[PDB]
Amino acid sequence: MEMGRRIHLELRNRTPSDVKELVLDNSRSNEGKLEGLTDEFEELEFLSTINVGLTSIANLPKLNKLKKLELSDNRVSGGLEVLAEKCPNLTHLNLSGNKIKDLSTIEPLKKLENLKSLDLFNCEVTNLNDYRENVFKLLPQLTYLDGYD
Repeated sequence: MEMGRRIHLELRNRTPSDVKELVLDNSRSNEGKLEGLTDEFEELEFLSTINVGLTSIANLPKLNKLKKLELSDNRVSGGLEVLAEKCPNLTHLNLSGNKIKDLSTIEPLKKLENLKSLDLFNCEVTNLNDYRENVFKLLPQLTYLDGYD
């Protein structure tokens, strides 16, 4: 089923500004981009869009209260600078299973000042000699990476 309709189903007639949690796993993104998420979700704290065929997060809306973002099992490969811009208060980010290939692409996350916890399981960057040391060098504000420390 389609992400927009999924959003409508999940909401069950609550107005978007009342919602603190949204799970869209296994719905279909509009050809790889988020559909139907808008900046009216001003109270949204946890957003899950696992396995929705995402290619890009370029069209994330302003979500000032967003704390935990689940993007597991998609094909996102860049444009992570949007995160610091659109959801600055993020503390938990899951990018597992995505096409995150190197340090250069996760660098824009140093602007996420409150990032506490990051997952990159099964990502290609995970193959790096001293992968854990490099990521902690890069993002000195992080405490947890792939569940550990």
